[PDB]
Amino acid sequence: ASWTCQQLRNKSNEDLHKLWYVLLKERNMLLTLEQEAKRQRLPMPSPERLEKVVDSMDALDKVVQEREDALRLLQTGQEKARPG
Amino acid sequence: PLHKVPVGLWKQLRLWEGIYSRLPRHYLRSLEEARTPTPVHYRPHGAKFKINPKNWQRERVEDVPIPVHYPPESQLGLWGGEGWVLGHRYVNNDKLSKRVRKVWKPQLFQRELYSEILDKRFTVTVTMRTLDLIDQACGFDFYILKTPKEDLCSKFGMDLKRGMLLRLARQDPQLHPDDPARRAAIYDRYKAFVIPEAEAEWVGLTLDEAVEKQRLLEEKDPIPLFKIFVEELLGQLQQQALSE
Amino acid sequence: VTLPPNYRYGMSRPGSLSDKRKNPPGTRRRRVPVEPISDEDWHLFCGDKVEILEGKDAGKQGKVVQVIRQRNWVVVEGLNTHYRYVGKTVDYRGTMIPSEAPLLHNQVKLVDPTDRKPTDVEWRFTEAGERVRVSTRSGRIIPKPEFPRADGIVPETWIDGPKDTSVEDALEKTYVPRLKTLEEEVMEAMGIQETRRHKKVYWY
Amino acid sequence: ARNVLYPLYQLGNPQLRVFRTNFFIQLVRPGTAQPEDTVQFRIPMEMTRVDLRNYLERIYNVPVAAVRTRVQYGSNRRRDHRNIRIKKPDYKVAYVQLALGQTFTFPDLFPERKGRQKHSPDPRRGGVPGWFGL
Amino acid sequence: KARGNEYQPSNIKRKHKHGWVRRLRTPTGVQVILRRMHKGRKSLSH
RNA sequence: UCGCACACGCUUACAUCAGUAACUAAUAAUAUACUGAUAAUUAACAACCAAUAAACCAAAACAACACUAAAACGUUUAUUAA
RNA sequence: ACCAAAGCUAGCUCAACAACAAAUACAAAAAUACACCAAAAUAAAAUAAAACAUUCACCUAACAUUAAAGUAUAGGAGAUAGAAAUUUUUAUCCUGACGCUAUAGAGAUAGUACCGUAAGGGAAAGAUGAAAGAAUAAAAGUAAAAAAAAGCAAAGAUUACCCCUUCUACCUUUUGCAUAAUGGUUUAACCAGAAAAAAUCUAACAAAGAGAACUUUAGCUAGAUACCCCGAAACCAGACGAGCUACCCAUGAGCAGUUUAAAAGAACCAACUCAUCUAUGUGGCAAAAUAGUGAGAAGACUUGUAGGUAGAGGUGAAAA
Ligand SMILES: [Mg+2]
Ligand SMILES: [Mg+2]
Ligand SMILES: [Mg+2]
Ligand SMILES: [Mg+2]
Ligand SMILES: [Mg+2]
Ligand SMILES: [Mg+2]
Ligand SMILES: [Mg+2]
Ligand SMILES: [Mg+2]
Ligand SMILES: [Mg+2]
Ligand SMILES: [Mg+2]
Ligand SMILES: [Mg+2]
Ligand SMILES: [Mg+2]
Ligand SMILES: [Mg+2]
Ligand SMILES: [Mg+2]
Ligand SMILES: [Mg+2]
Ligand SMILES: [Mg+2]
Ligand SMILES: [Mg+2]
Ligand SMILES: [Mg+2]
Ligand SMILES: [Mg+2]
Ligand SMILES: [Mg+2]
Ligand SMILES: [Mg+2]
Ligand SMILES: [Mg+2]
Ligand SMILES: [Mg+2]
Ligand SMILES: [Mg+2]
Ligand SMILES: [Mg+2]
Ligand SMILES: [Mg+2]
Ligand SMILES: [Mg+2]
Ligand SMILES: [Mg+2]
Ligand SMILES: [Mg+2]
Ligand SMILES: [Mg+2]
Ligand SMILES: [Mg+2]
Ligand SMILES: [Mg+2]
Ligand SMILES: [Mg+2]
Ligand SMILES: [Mg+2]
Repeated sequence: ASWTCQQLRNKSNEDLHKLWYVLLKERNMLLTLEQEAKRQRLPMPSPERLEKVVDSMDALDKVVQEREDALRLLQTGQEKARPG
Repeated sequence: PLHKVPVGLWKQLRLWEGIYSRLPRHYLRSLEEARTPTPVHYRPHGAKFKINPKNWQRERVEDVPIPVHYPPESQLGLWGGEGWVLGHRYVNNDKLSKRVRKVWKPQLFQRELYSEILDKRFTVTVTMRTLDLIDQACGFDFYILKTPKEDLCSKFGMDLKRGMLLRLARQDPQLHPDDPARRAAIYDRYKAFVIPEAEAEWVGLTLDEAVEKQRLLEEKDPIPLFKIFVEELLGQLQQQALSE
Repeated sequence: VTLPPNYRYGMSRPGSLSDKRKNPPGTRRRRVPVEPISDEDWHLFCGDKVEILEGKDAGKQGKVVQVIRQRNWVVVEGLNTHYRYVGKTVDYRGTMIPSEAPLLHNQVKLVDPTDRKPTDVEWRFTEAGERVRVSTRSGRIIPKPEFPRADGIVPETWIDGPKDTSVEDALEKTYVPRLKTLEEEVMEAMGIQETRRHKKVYWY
Repeated sequence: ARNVLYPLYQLGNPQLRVFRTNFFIQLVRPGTAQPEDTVQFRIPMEMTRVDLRNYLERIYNVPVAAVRTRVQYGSNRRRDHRNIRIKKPDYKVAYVQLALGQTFTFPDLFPERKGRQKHSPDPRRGGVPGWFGL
Repeated sequence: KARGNEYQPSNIKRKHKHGWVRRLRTPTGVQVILRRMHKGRKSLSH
């Protein structure tokens, strides 16, 4: 299964930071297989993978965004991150 | 379809909402009611009733002010409440002749005016009428304090008024720094016109200047959530210590 | 997911060949009236036993494959049936398959397990706060059909490949709720020391 | 990193850092014959050369000698049923060349390893429906 | 001599006469944009 | 026998493999112009790429030197230039 | 038998009530260097007055509603324009439809295709079924089924299609049209008479009648009876246009040979520029060309890129 947020809330910062690259490399490998499969005129094996590695990354983002956006409220009290 | 409220009232319901609601009441009250400007170009007839020459019956007679135009320069000087009269005229004054577009411009002069309250000499473009009223009011500062908003017509006049009115209500020592005697004299004869302090600073403003000043008086950068959370926690701890 | 404003659901998946053939890119067809049933008022699920009250085949019992909520259809496995060939080549017609014809929800009642009869199912919230289906006629609790999932992966029979994370590790809580952000955290952890600071910057 | 704001650089600022990199790469089989030392990557549009070099070296530990980039233009010419144009996306292509004398070759990704009815009508029957026996 | 070829394409002249900036510099240009938004055009300005 | 480049301008119309009953070609054959899938032009050329003070009257014309209609175009010194 | 034909929906009318994120004004969608900002002057005419000059409602504002009243007044005292004093008004709730069905109703499946440099213009279309994870034969035009002396095409008739006999297409327009006057290939769908002063007709109640204000010497009050469609050249305001062409301002670039002391608004003759004369062409190859033949060809010469002047105007080696 792809990572659900609740599973990610439990990881510390360094662990998320590391998970990011394990996710990254897998994404590149999938992407390459994608293109290659398109060139060889052959259907691509287990497409589900590409959907999954997206979600987790997308999930991972949500988790860090919160930890910034919470903390910046707790410090400054300006809701939006960029001035405007 | 239709509009829930007519448009002439759109411009009004603009004020009833948002930041305008936080403006001081006196300002708004002053803006709403408009005392009708003293006739300058057209010439009024006092009586409410007249007697028709041909008809021989009493006639209800009303007065319609003539629309006059204020150029952008006029807003910088004191023109005595007048301006350009745009209109048409009949050549020869026979209604049967040609009708022709025409504009009467007021005659302008370059003059200097002396303030007791502002203690200064200004170079203002004035009209003859301005000097006449300055005359009849017996002072330049008298002319500015004794006159309503509609009669001056100039941003310069109303910011003049605001400036020196503020100077009156502050009882500023900077007026005649070395002479308490001239302070006594100068402040005394205008003492008829003293207004409180919160009123004086809002008197000359324009809706944009009001909105801006209000904006600045209302600026508070948001309290850190840390603060409010600490307050709440301390409240809880004190209630817990008191209940025990 | 790709959808047009006027669309007809043909038992075929929205993103599929049979569907692009059914309603090609430029079709707009007559409106299909759908008697509104709000999600919370919907008493049917896939997998439960139902009785068919309508048609040539009625009074019978059957299991529900899937519900299509858009046009409001239920699917009974091999019950309402019409015949469709699969392989057809020039000299040969192969694989005659009996195929499930869709059924409206007015023709299908939910069957309570114990005495096997058709009933009107009505939602009740119990004292403990669960949402159960109570029969009006029989006065019973009617279960909802615990059913497999689309991917065909059963959680009980499962093995980790190289890239599968073992449950123990994934569940482990390593989080230490302190006030740093990811940047200062990682930078402090990696031992990267930075001295010089940003000059003042204006924002317009 | 793509789509992010970058801090405005002035004199003596902190070395710019990106902890979670936003880019993504494709390694693509070259459409034309190129030397053993060349590999080809479609990258995202907003990625600089220097970025692709560092990205390759630090993520994948590749010793890269040379990088070059060009921008490929996707056709605007195919039309919808509404007769509005479909635009294939534009995309950036990079050529990298390996420093230590290493030879690459694109892996064949599809090895080929996997895991009779005659019902024809009878010529001498003359159209008689054979199932029926008599 | 023969006519109808009057339009000689130039990218600089095109952006300089009809481009977004040229519109925005003058009040009436602004109203060209405004009217074109009120009619809801896919392309406001050259 | 209006050939090869660049400038301006066009935007994938270019390349490979495949299909053409019917669409494009004003007909066919087959295909640079129709349809699908896949690819593609890689910078040393070209674009982007400092200011302020001060000296300097003295044409291009194969440039000796001139002609009248009086001529486009910068070096060098000083002060600072990530 | 082809071509075709049929659905009822998408939606409209009218009225009550009241996905971030980045990127953007560099030549918008380009992170990043020294500035400037910003501005305002009555609406005119078309048209009515059977012309046209004074004058011409509505077009800005709100003020509503029943009256005073189309009255006082204002008007080339014409056309027309037109008040006020003073009077009247019970609450919300209670939403729908003698409104349209794909030439209708929105322009709309769209401000999209496409047409314009630009402001700007601006379309066309959909139809089986529960399930396609099941495969009526009725418009014109034609085909089945070329045509046999003769004549507005038919009619009287006949045993009989013709053959006989009798007849100047139809509208519009005119004194008068078979006219050799206008109009139309044919089919389908769209496509043009609106008002209530006085009057008449039918009823109510009557010296009175009207659910307020008015009119009354049989009157009042109510109903019913009424007055088209498509076309200029124009005129006025505000936008957008100098990528063509007119003339300028920048910054570039060409001009070989031959003759002559010569780059001399000199000769000869190419490139390059013009357009003389003839023939082709005339729904062309081309909304101005091609073939021959011609003028000029170091100059008031041709030509590239980029600015500028805008209609009450510009520009003009004046051809309005
Ligand atoms: Mg690059
Ligand atoms: Mg390059
Ligand atoms: Mg044209
Ligand atoms: Mg080019
Ligand atoms: Mg063909
Ligand atoms: Mg007239
Ligand atoms: Mg007339
Ligand atoms: Mg006339
Ligand atoms: Mg008028
Ligand atoms: Mg329509
Ligand atoms: Mg265009
Ligand atoms: Mg027929
Ligand atoms: Mg005959
Ligand atoms: Mg006759
Ligand atoms: Mg006619
Ligand atoms: Mg005649
Ligand atoms: Mg005749
Ligand atoms: Mg004629
Ligand atoms: Mg005629
Ligand atoms: Mg005709
Ligand atoms: Mg009447
Ligand atoms: Mg009578
Ligand atoms: Mg006139
Ligand atoms: Mg006229
Ligand atoms: Mg220009
Ligand atoms: Mg020009
Ligand atoms: Mg020569
Ligand atoms: Mg000569
Ligand atoms: Mg000849
Ligand atoms: Mg000659
Ligand atoms: Mg000569
Ligand atoms: Mg000339
Ligand atoms: Mg002349
Ligand atoms: Mg003439």
